[PDB]
Amino acid sequence: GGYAWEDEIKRSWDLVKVMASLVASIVEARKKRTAKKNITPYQRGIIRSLILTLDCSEAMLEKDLRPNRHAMIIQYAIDFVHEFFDQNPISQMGIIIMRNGLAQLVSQVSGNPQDHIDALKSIRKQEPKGNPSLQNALEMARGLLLPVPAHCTREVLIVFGSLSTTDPGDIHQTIDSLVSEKIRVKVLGLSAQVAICKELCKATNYGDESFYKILLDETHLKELFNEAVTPLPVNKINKGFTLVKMGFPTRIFEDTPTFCSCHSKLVYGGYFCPNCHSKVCSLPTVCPCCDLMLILSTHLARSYHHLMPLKTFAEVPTTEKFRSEDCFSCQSRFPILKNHKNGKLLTSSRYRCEDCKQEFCVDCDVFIHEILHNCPGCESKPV
Amino acid sequence: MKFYIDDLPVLFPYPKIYPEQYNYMCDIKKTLDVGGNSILEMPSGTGKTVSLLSLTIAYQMHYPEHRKIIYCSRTMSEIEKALVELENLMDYRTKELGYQEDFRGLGLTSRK
Amino acid sequence: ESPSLLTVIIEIAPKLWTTFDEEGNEKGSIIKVLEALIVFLNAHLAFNSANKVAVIAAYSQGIKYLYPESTSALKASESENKTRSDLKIINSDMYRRFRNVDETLVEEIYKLFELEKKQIEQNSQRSTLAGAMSAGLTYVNRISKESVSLKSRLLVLTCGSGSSKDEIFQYIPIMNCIFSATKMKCPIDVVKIGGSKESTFLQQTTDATNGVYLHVESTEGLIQYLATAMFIDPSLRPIIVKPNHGSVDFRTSCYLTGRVVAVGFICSVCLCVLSIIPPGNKCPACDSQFDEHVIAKLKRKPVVPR
Amino acid sequence: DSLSKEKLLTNLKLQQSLLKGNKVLMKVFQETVINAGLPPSEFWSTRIPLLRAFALSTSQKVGPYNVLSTIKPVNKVNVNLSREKILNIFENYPIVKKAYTDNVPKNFKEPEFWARFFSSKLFRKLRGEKIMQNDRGDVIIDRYLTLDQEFDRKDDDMLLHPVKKIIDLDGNIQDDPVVRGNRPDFTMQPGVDINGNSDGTVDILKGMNRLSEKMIMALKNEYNDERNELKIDDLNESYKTNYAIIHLKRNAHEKTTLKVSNQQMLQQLSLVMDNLINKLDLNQVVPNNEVSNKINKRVITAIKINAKQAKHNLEVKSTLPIDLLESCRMLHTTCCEFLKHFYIHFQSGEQKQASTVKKLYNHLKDCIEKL
Amino acid sequence: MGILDEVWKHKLILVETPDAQETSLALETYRKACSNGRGAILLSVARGKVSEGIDFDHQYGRTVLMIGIPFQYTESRILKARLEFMRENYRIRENDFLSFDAMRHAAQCLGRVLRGKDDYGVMVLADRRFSRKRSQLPKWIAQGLSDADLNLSTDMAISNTKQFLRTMAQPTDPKDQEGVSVWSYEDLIKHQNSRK
Amino acid sequence: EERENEKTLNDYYAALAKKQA
Ligand SMILES: [Zn+2]
Ligand SMILES: [Zn+2]
Ligand SMILES: [Zn+2]
Ligand SMILES: [Zn+2]
Ligand SMILES: [Zn+2]
Repeated sequence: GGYAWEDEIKRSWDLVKVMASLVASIVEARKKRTAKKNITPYQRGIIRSLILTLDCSEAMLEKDLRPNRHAMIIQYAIDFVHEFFDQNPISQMGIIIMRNGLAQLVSQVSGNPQDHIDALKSIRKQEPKGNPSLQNALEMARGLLLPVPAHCTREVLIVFGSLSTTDPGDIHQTIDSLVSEKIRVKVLGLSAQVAICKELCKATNYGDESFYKILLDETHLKELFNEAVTPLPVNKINKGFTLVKMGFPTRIFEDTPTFCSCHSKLVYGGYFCPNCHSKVCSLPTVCPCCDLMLILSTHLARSYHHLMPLKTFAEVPTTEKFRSEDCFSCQSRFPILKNHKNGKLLTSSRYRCEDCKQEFCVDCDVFIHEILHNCPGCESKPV
Repeated sequence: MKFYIDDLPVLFPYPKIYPEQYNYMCDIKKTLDVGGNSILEMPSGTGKTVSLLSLTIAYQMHYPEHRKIIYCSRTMSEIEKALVELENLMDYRTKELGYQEDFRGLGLTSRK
Repeated sequence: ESPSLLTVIIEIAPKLWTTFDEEGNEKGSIIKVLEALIVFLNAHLAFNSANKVAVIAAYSQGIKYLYPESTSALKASESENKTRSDLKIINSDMYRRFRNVDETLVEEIYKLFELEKKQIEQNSQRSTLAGAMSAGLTYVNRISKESVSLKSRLLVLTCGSGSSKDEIFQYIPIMNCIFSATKMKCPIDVVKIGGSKESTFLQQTTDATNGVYLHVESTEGLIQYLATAMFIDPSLRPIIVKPNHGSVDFRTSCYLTGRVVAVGFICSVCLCVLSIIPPGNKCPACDSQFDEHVIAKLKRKPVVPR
Repeated sequence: DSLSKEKLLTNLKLQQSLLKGNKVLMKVFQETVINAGLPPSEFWSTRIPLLRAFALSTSQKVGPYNVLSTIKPVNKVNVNLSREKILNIFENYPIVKKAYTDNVPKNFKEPEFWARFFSSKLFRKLRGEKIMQNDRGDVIIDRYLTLDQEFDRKDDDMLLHPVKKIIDLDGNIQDDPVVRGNRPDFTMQPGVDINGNSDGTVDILKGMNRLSEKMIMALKNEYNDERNELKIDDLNESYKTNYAIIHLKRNAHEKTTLKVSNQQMLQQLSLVMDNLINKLDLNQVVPNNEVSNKINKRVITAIKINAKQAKHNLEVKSTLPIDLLESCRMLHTTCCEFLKHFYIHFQSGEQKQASTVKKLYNHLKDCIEKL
Repeated sequence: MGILDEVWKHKLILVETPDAQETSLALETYRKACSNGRGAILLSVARGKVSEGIDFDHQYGRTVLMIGIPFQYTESRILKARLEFMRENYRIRENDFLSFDAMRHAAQCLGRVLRGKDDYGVMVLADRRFSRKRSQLPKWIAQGLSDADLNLSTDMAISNTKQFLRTMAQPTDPKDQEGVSVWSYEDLIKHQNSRK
Repeated sequence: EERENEKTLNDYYAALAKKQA
């Protein structure tokens, strides 16, 4: 029954109270890869039309993300557009912000990464303000995804860091319209699980509640982006199984600059359309003479790898007799990595592949599974 | 699902069950077999109404006494909620048994 | 300035090289290209003090590593390195940095040739070249992450000899290597010896990764080709023009026919390229049943007045 | 609705506002439709998303909100009024618009009307302030107080509807019609004055509650469930993905526009092995100074070709004068537009549009003549 | 003092009304505002119509703001008669029964927010006198109340709520909840065999 | 100047309205 000062000293020096260190991390590694042991080829949305909905509000001025929410989201959206065009080039991208209660379309839907990056850096300067409304943004996305063809998937991403939406009309009618228009919605909120966003992700994505994601820290946000670049697997009842007419233009070479059909500007290079012999600036773009999706082999090449997902490399048991001392794809010596003499041999770093029975190290596994998309062991096998 | 507590076939209208719910059902069946007063708090969250309704319908149908069941609530908001849970439970029992058994259940309130 | 890594993919196939020997007026062309490779590696190690060399061969029954030698060297009877079993193939007055690497690689060459002679009875219908430069990029990233930086570059010693045509299984892994090399900014240099003038996939590989393609036809004087053009280090890549005179169209072959494709159609599910509408209104690749309305719209006739 | 393609094509005023706003598309329409005689529906069939974006930029409106809560003064005190705030006042509060219709065009101007309203007790009641008697108010707006109570009664009448038994609190108080216990005390009851009449804070509670109910019902426009609500979704089975799985077959066809045996394989192998065993003079790679010249010529010619192509590769500067360059650029633009429309009608495969295809062909021939 | 003006920016404000028809209209208005993501705050009586029967499951209740202990009017003579009779016959102390009734009204208010184990929601209690009454609490409520939260001010309570709502917004692991929080038929059969 | 351009545009739209009616 005394004051706080008249009790005792804090004893902070005594507060700190004080080879099997390998297993304490590697069992966590097994637990992390336990969620990824299931893999099968899912048919995914290959020709995509994404609408990136951006919150531009007073909630984006919150001092929880550095330096504000606004700058980090706009630069991560720049990064997202760059990496997504590097992984899904044949897609068509529209960018929209949600500012001052009206959904402001900052760039038309297009296959040009540079124009969208310019729009993002233009919005980077301005100050986020106003009360965000979801229903305006979903109605704008419904409008812009109307000219999207049946083969091209209608997809919308929202980064909604706010907690309340003030809509001019009923948002459930907009949800029903989007479900009726087969528009799949993934929402990336920043603060909490907003119930209308949860219902939107459940209804638009056929009862799936896994499309509403909330970050935990700085790195998990970039995790949300770089698994948001992936093509979403389509449902079995979706029948948009069509053939798409597109041609393969050839790179014209000329020392005389000529008017391109898209911009009416003098470009030395170009790609002559096989259907009508019209040159363009960039690929992959539609031909603005005969409406032909002009491409390269590289653009479909970037999308083959999703259709052939590599099965996860299964790490060999330490007890079984190892196949070789070095790795297969980089021939780094597999570390003996013996804990102690009594601690024996643990965490053998050899990752077997089930289709070829070839061992790989940890760096080889974490290189072959996202940067490469072939197994060199599966290819050295003379089939 | 359909499971057994002692000799009581319980038609739970959900594919899963909470452990607290099943221990609650064990205690309630012990109370009914013994007879007398009992006070039990079942935490909110976990399904309370449907669990009582399931055990009482299993006890009334299975046991040869076929004693009627009295369920006293505080408002007809909760009484209507109980009636809706009972409608779901009877739909499940009709689906599992393949037939609509002889059963009468109504809520009671004022003329207004 | 900044050192690099010279990874080299060698295509050794007895059928390809011996058909080159039969088509050519000489026998033992691979000895010539082997010594040309050796003096190229000496030139690369003369370029800088700290640059490194990897060479990988893709034989019939798999792939094997030629330099650096496998880590099973344990200074034992099975060491097979340095003075242990140092069979005199190259002269001992060589520069020791050159001497060790060249002697090790020629011993590995002879060992691979012995192993391939031991399995001469089985003829592989599968080519291991694509997995070979896949593992080449894998070792490139190993060196890049271990050493902090360092540039890297690939050389491809391929051979057609007018016998092996452009294969269909060599489509997907080659572009996987293209995207991987574009990720680490690794140029891909390809020289093709043989009568087959054009190799389309390798041309796209050189073009899309800022590499140089040079098809060649004579085994003699190939070090002029190599050390003239294949020596563009990544330090001076943007300031040196490329002798890649061949212009590739970046096209593909059709699936059900195989010819080079023009304006045509793809499956909107399996995304293989079809020159014509496939029969049965179903995909030849993923068996996707197609809407009759959309293919009627593609079979629909353009209109002109009478 | 109004967002259909046929509504966008027939909206002439939207196109008028777009060409007043746009400049480059205005010039394209000037030098394509006006001069060359292209139909305007043909021009707008290819620009449907642009027209849709221009319409939807102004068609959307903000959500309803408590506009009078945002109104606050800052002796001299100043309050800033925007037109959007005035419109929100009109929509959210029909009494203010009702006074505006018969007050502003008849007797006194709009700023005088807004200052009278801001000095009036009706603003305090609508904001939710408990009404005081010592304030003078504004008499003109105070004539609308009784009609404001009339609007309150009408809104309370139309807002009332039978709720479900899940949330029937009016049921809850009427479960026993003849329940009669001891009465609730003044803590459980609304506050009263010294006489016994109410203090008036229940009036402001009813006003703000009616405002919230109005905001919710304002969303209801053209712009068995109890079983689902009482169902516990957690005890039900988890959602199972019904995503499609494909199997891809790599049995493609070879690209279409010498067989040698193992004996000579073995002899060639032995030749290579003993040629490795005996000696490799590494100086044999040096050319005979003759093939070196030819191969060097090949390399230099390839370098010359690649350097000539890659020497020249925002648009680049042209030798043409800017008048001739602009004329060529706009002629290229109308060439591209006419080719666009001709290929669209040509590949859309209708015999009913064959006359339009013929007209586009004649326009293309005349544009060839213009070139 | 203009607090409610700032509240009007974020959530629509709903207040319990003695007219139970208007109260039910306010209740359905609140549920509609919670359903569409408009955001809403309900001000109610802890001993009133909304406190009994009405459950705020899932989005209908996310934060339960308990402003003070719902004590009855002690100066009311009927409550003193209650206390005197309980003390005379059943030997129940006056402050004990007073606190018990007040916190049992508080607890019946708290129990309306959770329906299902997937449901989440905080029960914040804003009074200086809740700190001594943890031992009286419902046992499932009491096990959820930590020692660190016995006496908090506003700011670290706000941070704890923010971290909690960031936590429960994450998708849980089914393997973490496969047989310890919910049983299937097989888990129930296995536990029946273990008990036997 | 675009004033004459919009004046001729308004004249063209007035003529189109006269023709359509
Ligand atoms: Zn252009
Ligand atoms: Zn074209
Ligand atoms: Zn490795
Ligand atoms: Zn493999
Ligand atoms: Zn297919």
